[PDB]
Amino acid sequence: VLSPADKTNVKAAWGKVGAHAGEYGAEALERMFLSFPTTKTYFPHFDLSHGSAQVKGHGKKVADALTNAVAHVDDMPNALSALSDLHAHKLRVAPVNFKLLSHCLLVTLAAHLPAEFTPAVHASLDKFLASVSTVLTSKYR
Amino acid sequence: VLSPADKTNVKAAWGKVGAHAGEYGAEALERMFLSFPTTKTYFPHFDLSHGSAQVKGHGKKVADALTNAVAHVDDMPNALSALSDLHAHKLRVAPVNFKLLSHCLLVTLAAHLPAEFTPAVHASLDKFLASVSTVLTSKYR
Amino acid sequence: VHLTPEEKSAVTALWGKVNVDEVGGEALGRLLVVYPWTQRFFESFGDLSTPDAVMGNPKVKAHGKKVLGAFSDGLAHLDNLKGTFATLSELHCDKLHVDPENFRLLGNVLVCVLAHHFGKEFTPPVQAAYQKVVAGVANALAHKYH
Amino acid sequence: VHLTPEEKSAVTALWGKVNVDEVGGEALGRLLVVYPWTQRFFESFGDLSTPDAVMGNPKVKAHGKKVLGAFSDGLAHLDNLKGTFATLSELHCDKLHVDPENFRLLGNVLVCVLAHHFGKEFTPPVQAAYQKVVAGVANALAHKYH
Ligand code: HEM
Ligand code: HEM
Ligand code: HEM
Ligand code: HEM
Repeated sequence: VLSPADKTNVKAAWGKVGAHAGEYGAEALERMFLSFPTTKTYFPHFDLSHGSAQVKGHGKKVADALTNAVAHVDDMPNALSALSDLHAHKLRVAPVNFKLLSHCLLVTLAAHLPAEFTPAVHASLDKFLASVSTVLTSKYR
Repeated sequence: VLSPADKTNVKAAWGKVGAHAGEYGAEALERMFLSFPTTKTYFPHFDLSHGSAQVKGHGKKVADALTNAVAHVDDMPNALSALSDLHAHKLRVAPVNFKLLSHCLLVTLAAHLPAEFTPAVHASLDKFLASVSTVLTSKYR
Repeated sequence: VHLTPEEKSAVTALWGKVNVDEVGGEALGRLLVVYPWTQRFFESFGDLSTPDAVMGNPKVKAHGKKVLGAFSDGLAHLDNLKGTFATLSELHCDKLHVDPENFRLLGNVLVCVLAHHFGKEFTPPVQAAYQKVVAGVANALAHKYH
Repeated sequence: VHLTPEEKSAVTALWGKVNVDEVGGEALGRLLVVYPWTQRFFESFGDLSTPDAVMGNPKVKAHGKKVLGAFSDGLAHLDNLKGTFATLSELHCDKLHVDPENFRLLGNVLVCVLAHHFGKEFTPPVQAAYQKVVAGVANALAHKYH
């Protein structure tokens, strides 16, 4: 459930990403829409074309929710409370999509941080995303 | 994350099952070995034939772990601690198998309690099993 | 899908005894109730505010019969599920974009409905024969994702 | 699997540039590290006590090349992955009884290895072409479960 080593590996990863967070968050979404088309129906009103300002603005929102999650890693349930309510209750986002997006988030980092994406760090991040996804799907009505 | 209604529905289900718990736990395992053969490799030393005393004895062990989980529903992580360690660390039971077994546990109840297995109760139980499975897979080394 | 003679017997046997006017709405209804996110594809059916409201909904029961008609048909052509479900796959995948994994949930809910209704008759071995069928159909319905 | 001409181009292009002696052990190694439960099928490989011990293990690297040989071959026959992976499916399903879902994890770990190695070159569209391939192969390798 996120060992100390994982928290360290994730925190280190966050640091390297630095300000590129939003940009990389927008990239992971684009990657998901292209790789897993069915996820797109959750964004009918969004323009998902490359360079979309909406996808850009939204990738920044995702990035800030992940940073808030790490900044409060020991208690994500409480921190990600409003978002679990949002994704499960209102959006009705099925659980599988969180797996799809997490993978893209991991693929996005591997593609921007060859040095930090070691096997250990890859494993920690996967556990981090898995933990965040578990919270985001704890509120199914 | 297990509303009050779910706890009530699960507790009610537990009551109806009464002493048949062990028997039904052994039945769910048998159902899993037959329906999902790959799960069998986790029990190489077990005789999985129908009426196997080992499957019988083990279904009783599973049933007691689920009852302990409900008897301590508000804090399953701590209660199912030794079992998470056991299944993840030692046994290396992949996550998908928990889904396979939960389904069989649900199919087993539906087949023994037509009155209590309403749509609402089915949903609550599924959330209960999902919650227990989440704990059993929180300790992957 | 390839069912051995005994597996075919176990499925045809119980299936002949299924009330095609109710089992379908029951499995579809429970799906909507057990996996709430699936209601996103049925905003047009009306009141799905409660389990009783979902279970008693007319459109659910009406649509469940179709789904069921799809399984009966699947059973009628096991040695060839792809060609059989080709059209429903284009609809569910290309038009609907039904979240991957939903087809297996419904099969598994179907299995739960079968157990509830038949009880003792739905023996471990009988259930095993149906998990194969459900998996053959879910796989076939998802051929557009292959 | 059916890749459009542009998708084929994107995959053949990057793939021609892959170091077949390393990518395979890298994806297999990360799998063992990221999804620990998979080590249950490699108790014979030796020291898998640490990520570095897993990544540097000779048997892992040796076996990873085979797995990779399997993908290169898959790419060579996309319009027909079933017949191609038939034999590996009997082994992985009937002999090994590899937990359902493991094949997709490895494909996805493969994809992560490809991104790490190529970086900018592994564009969103390039990745999309590979998720199809990985899904075609994982589905084919699991035909004995169909
Ligand atoms: C780790 C994963 C994820 C995180 C941290 C996350 C984060 C966010 C955040 C912070 C918002 C902004 C909500 C607001 O404005 O208050 C949001 C909304 C939303 N998310 Fe996610 N999300 C994740 C995964 C998903 C997935 C997997 C889907 C579906 C494939 C999804 C679909 C949506 C949709 C459709 C909205 C509303 C967008 C709009 O209409 O403006 N999310 N998400
Ligand atoms: C809700 C689900 C489950 C519960 C509550 C559960 C419970 C138990 C319990 C209480 C034991 C006894 C351990 C001891 O003796 O201290 C055990 C052991 C074990 N479990 Fe589970 N288990 C579950 C699912 C699984 C699954 C899905 C698999 C693999 C398909 C699995 C494989 C095993 C094995 C192989 C053992 C050791 C048996 C032996 O060698 O004697 N368990 N489990
Ligand atoms: C494996 C189980 C499934 C089977 C066999 C199945 C079968 C059917 C059938 C026979 C139809 C009517 C086709 C027609 O009118 O031409 C249909 C329509 C539909 N299905 Fe499914 N279905 C399955 C799973 C799902 C799932 C999981 C969802 C998503 C929640 C879904 C969503 C829909 C919707 C929204 C329609 C309405 C289409 C329309 O009338 O325009 N189906 N299905
Ligand atoms: C989709 C990815 C996979 C591909 C393409 C693949 C490919 C291969 C190949 C080419 C071989 C050697 C076959 C031979 O020597 O005849 C093999 C063997 C083996 N694979 Fe995989 N494999 C995959 C996934 C997996 C997974 C997920 C596991 C389970 C953790 C697994 C476990 C094994 C084992 C234990 C062997 C050794 C068999 C032996 O030498 O007796 N494979 N695989």
